[PDB]
Amino acid sequence: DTALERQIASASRSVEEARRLAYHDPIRVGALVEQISVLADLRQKEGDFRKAESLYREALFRAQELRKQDPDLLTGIYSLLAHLYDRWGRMDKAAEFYELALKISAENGLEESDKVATIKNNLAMIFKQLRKFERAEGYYCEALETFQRLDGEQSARVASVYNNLGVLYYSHMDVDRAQVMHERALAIRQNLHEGQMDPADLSQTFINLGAVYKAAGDFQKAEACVDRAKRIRAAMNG
Amino acid sequence: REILSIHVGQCGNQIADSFWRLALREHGLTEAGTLKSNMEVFFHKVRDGKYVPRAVLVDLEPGVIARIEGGDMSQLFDESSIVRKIPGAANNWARGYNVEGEKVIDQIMNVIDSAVEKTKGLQGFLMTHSIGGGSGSGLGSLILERLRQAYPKKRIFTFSVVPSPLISDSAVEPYNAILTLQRILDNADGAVLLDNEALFRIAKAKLNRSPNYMDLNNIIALIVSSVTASLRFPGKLNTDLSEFVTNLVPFPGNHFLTASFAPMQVRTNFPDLARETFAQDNFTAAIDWQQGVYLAASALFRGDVKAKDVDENMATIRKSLNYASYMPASGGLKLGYAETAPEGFASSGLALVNHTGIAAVFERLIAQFDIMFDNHAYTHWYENAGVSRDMMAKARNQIATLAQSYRDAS
Amino acid sequence: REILSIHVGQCGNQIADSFWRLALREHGLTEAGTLKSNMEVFFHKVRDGKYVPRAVLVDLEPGVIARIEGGDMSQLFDESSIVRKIPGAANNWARGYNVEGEKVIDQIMNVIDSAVEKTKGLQGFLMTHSIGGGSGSGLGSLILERLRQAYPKKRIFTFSVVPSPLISDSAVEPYNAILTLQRILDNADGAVLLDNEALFRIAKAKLNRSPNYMDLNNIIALIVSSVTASLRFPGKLNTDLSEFVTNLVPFPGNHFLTASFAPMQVRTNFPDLARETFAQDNFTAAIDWQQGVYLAASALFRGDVKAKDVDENMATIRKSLNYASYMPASGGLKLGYAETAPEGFASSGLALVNHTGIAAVFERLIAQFDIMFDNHAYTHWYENAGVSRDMMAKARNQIATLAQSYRDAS
Amino acid sequence: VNNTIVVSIGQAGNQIAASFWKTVCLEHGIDPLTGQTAPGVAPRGNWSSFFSKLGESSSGSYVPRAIMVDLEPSVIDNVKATSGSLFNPANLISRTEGAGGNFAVGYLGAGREVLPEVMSRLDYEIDKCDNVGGIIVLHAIGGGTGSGFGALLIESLKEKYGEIPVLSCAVLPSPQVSSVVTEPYNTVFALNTLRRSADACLIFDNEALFDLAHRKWNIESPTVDDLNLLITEALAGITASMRFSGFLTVEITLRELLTNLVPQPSLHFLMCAFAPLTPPDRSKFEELGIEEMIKSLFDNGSVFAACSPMEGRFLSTAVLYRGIMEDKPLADAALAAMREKLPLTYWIPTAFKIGYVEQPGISHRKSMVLLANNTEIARVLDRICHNFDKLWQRKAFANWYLNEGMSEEQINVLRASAQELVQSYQVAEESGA
Ligand SMILES: Nc1nc2c(ncn2[C@@H]2O[C@H](COP(=O)(O)OP(=O)(O)O)[C@@H](O)[C@H]2O)c(=O)[nH]1
Ligand SMILES: Nc1nc2c(ncn2[C@@H]2O[C@H](COP(=O)(O)OP(=O)(O)O)[C@@H](O)[C@H]2O)c(=O)[nH]1
Ligand SMILES: Nc1nc2c(ncn2[C@@H]2O[C@H](COP(=O)(O)OP(=O)(O)O)[C@@H](O)[C@H]2O)c(=O)[nH]1
Repeated sequence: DTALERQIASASRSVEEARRLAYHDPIRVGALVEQISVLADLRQKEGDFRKAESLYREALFRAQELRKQDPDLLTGIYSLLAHLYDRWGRMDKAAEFYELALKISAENGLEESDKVATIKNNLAMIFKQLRKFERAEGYYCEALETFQRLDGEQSARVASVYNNLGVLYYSHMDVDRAQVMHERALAIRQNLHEGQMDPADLSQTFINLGAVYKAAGDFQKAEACVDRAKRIRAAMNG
Repeated sequence: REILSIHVGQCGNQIADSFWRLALREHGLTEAGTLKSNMEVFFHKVRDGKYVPRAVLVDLEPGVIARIEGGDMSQLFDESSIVRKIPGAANNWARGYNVEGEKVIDQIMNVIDSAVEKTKGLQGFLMTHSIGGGSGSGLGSLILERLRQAYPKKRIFTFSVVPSPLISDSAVEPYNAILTLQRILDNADGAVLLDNEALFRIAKAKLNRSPNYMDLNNIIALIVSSVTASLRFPGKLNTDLSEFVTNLVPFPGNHFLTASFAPMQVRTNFPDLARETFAQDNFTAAIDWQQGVYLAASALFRGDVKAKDVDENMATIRKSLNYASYMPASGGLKLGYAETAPEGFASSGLALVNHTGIAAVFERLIAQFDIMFDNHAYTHWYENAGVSRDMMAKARNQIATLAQSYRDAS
Repeated sequence: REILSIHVGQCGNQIADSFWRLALREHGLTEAGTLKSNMEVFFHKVRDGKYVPRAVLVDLEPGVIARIEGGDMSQLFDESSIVRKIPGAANNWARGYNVEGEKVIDQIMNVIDSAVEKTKGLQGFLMTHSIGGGSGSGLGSLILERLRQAYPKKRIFTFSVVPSPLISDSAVEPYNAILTLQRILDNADGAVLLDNEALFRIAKAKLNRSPNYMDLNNIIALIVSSVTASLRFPGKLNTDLSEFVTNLVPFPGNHFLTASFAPMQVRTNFPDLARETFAQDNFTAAIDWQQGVYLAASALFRGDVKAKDVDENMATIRKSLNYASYMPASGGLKLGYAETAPEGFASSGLALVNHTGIAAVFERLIAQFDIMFDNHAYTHWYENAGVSRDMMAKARNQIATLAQSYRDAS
Repeated sequence: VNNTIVVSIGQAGNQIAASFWKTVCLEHGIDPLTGQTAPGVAPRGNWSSFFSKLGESSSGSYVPRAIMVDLEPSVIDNVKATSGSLFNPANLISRTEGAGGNFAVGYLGAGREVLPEVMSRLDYEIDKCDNVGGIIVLHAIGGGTGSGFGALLIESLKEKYGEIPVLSCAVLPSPQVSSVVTEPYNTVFALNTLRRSADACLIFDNEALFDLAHRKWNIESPTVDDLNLLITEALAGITASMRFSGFLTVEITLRELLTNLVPQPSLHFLMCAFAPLTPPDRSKFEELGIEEMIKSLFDNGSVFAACSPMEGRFLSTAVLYRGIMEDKPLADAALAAMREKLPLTYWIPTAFKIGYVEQPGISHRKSMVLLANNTEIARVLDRICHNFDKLWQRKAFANWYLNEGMSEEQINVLRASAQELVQSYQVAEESGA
């Protein structure tokens, strides 16, 4: 009767429908994946991670059986398993599965894709947690360049990688480079107002700039940032 | 009390063509799935009329279901309750368990899980296969692991078909039993071992026609149904699936049951059905008899069988039987009834018999394993597909323990 | 309540082969016209068994009906309910409206008048054509004038097929729309604009087979039927043809409706059919979405659709939709039901949606008209066949008003 | 006995009345598919409140006092297929074109055409009545026919007779989603009539009637077969005092009901509620006593209305018990707690008009019906007044109302006349606070 049980019933039917559809027409694998992602999300929320894993493995087996191999699809499926492992707290496995995704893309054309830049960002973050700074920096830079070439410099995804690098540099106490990164993120994030970016990301940038300026000994600019973040978080109550 | 069913392997899916054409007859449904009794056990109520069965038709070599879902039975099974994948678990356990098993096992479990989250009283698994091939015994060994790891408090009944003692029918077949009979012994709560040598003979005496594996499976498909027809056609002495483990499995290893059917609309006066049920030639395995005493027999008498007769019939039968020394004088035989016979019959009988003779099936499959494993005689097909000799000798050391566990149970 | 039907042009008559093979299925008649529900709507009861439909198969290029009345459907249509004349309204509005239109329009009207004097409750005109060609759009523009001049108090529903945004399919085709969309805007009480780009895509996702204009029209032929199946399969919330003008047409110009069908015997559990019905990709037009808010949507759910679900489904859908600011919070969406699904389906859905996005269809057909008219780019085929540039720019100034009338309706 | 006509306008009113005369005939032991009773024996209860003796053979059909009016033919032809020779088919009037969410077709249009034929059948019923003391018009306040002709008919009936109650048992628009696109128009055009020329308008709301069959009658999808049975069982509950002359039946006529429930001439929009909402699956050991049905009468999700009843002021209340009661002092003392619990309006010291009917319901043995004249019923109509204004600042749909004969001056009057209605509870809320 619970709200979550209702969401699960709905998501299960929708998955079962996509399964049957892919029985009648084995090519429709992409849509099965999408429906699975919603149900897998819900299973994670209730803590059934093995069920979520089974769903993605099923998606993967269907993708693997295609007569025309779709590496982009496989890349995406592996990245969903990687993210599942990450939320599960299986940090090594998350890195392993993002790496598998990247290897499939590297062997086919897909080096400079949307998925690949995302994966490299997410993988870089796991490497930060593994305390492998150099590997984290490398992947973040690659994600950054790819998003630069795909979207303008003026995009949410570019600013997100800037932000993530900022936190990386800040956490290894490279204050100078942290500053550059967060300012570049600030510059972009100001120029992008609509539903293409929520204002809570803008507040994080000020928050992060605050800690960077404070670490730099500029306590003035630090408080100015912490202030503007507070103004933003307040202004989203209306 | 709604039993899921799994039909892995060509041997199991060919029983599924026999079983779900007998489950539709006993519940009185047409072949399409609609209504022409507890129908909730085998069948998921999708709509008001149509009853989709709780079966996965899990299979490699997808031509078996092409017989099923091509001719007359495509409307019955749900196609999100299936798996069809080439290659075909190449009569090779390591293909079925490891190579082409890990490709499908995420799809198998998430189709089981989409069939047991529609339940509302899940109790059992009538998982139907053989221990002979590579799909029924390889992927059948893999499902038993993953299903017990997912449902450790639910009874998993394996309805195996043993390799024939007569000849092989597959070259690497005594390897594929011991690699499977390990995982049945480790995971399944009770297995029914059936034998195509006995299924040939008893069907040869049944029909005035030389049998085929459709006619052999109707002996199995009644036994698959009669085990779980005191669960869905209640009657008196309601025997669920939880009572085939507590009553018939004394020690934690001795859970390999030898099931007969009788009579083999056919009526039988029933002082002779109990003599037909516990005929030594009507048991569906080549179990030992001159060096074999039972442990725990069962008797599920369905249809127009009234319970007064077993005080005179079955007490006479149990004196004729040979039990272990540690079983009581008139005890040792559980009973049950159903209030509805199978369609075509008017009074049936079943007998799950846990017996030391089934170790002679095990001793055959070890004496075949003894020569064949030490001389590497088909071993490299496992080694070059994931499964080493360490993993395979360890499979022997449990079955050599299991063949001793009945000899310790005499 | 007996709806006359007109099928002008090759596009309309090819729908008539699809529609009167679906109208015979939903009413359960054979292809000859006899009995194999209010059958009086589409069909004139000639004798006790045979039901002749209320269709004129008005056509130039008489090879389309030679397909119809040659193969399997010659016994169905009455041949005093037709017109076949060469030449063929040479993809040229002025041939279809003026040159070869005035030859047949005395025969068209006197065949309509011989079909509506057999009625006994005339309500509507499901006039089926395209706005692309010269027969469906030229003579379709002429029939709409003469039918409104003859029946000014009866609802004339035009079931058009817009030129594709993908490519032309005819050179002078953006001329032929605006010369027709004028007369639809002036005479017809509500038009359903359909698009062969969307009819390709939705049929591509429907069939595991590359479509053709017989398979495309079965999307149309259900929409042609589902609009007028709350009129003949009554059920609850009886929506006649008079309620597709009062409910869905707010301003006196905005009567060009974008109709979807769902599901695309097929059953659908129906919390997802409403998500399939009002899918943006299931609407059968290339309407605008990122700059488009609805005016008035409809939802005719036929078959086994019970009305309790729309309080949970359709109220959820209308929150997901984008209406104009001057439409209420949960309102703005009319509903209906039929007590009988189409044959082949078990629960269907329709959605006549009056939307500002259909002005992007109009804005395309003006932006094509803008370059093509000022440079005389096919104009002399109209000028040398009756229709001047004064008569053609005046056709633009209504559609440029009409493309503004949706932008005034945001 | 006090005869009472049930006029059934629109598709929404007919499909209630399709199910209403299913109930009432089964309630009087009369076959709802032939009109004839069981052969030789009299019908139970007092049949002549709603019925009429057709054929003096004591086994012939009893024609109900009911005219079914709708401009679409498919609704009454559904009733003619599902009533047999029960109704008088001279009263089962139908047309061809329909109205289709257009008030100005039912009011001034195709409904104007049927009005000489409809009123020539009310005159047939009323002259056939002994002395008629109420007219229960069943319609909706959402459509073009039920809200259109229902606004026409009631203003064509009190204008003609006037000494008779018109209880317009009507179905408001659900606020969750509008079943008509012009549905906040068509209400306000009917709130001219249902405020001015109707003595009371018993409302019902399709949102609350979904929740009271989903959460209470424990089914997944409540169809309109079960919306028109929650309404029916309430309409066959408020009319059990009219139709039954039993043991200690408090025989409440419509005027006898509305003198207790219409405080001053602009406060006669009444909600309703039913108890028990036990599903028909024979929950025999969970059948509710009188101390706890009244606890289930006055829940916020227990009235047949979109509004929350206990969040506003119950102005006049009429709890109509119906069935086998063992406990008269346990009755009315549960309401003594409910005099304290519920928000009442001093402006009235006490108001609980309590009907008993010993003849039990069909579905229930101890059934309770409420009629609370609430101040929250302006908050349902505050939504309708607001959804009108969003569709009048734009000057919504088109000419559709204006081409039929209405004027922009008239439409602004009827918005004000619905603003005069909504303020008339806002007058009566804070003065009743
Ligand atoms: N009872 C029965 N036994 C069968 C049937 N088909 C094959 N078998 C036996 O089952 C054994 C295993 O074959 P199987 O498991 O089907 O091969 P796999 O499916 O490729 O794993 C063989 O030794 C056959 O003798 C059948 O339909 N019924
Ligand atoms: N939906 C649909 N569209 C068609 C069909 N046949 C042609 N069309 C399209 O209709 C448009 C108009 O052609 P049409 O009106 O048949 O030419 P006319 O009959 O000579 O006036 C063309 O652009 C075609 O793309 C059909 O059977 N179904
Ligand atoms: N309770 C109930 N309400 C209904 C039913 N059918 C329709 N309605 C409601 O009635 C309102 C108007 O429909 P209606 O008056 O029948 O339209 P008309 O026939 O064109 O006047 C709609 O908002 C529906 O929500 C029904 O069977 N029962």
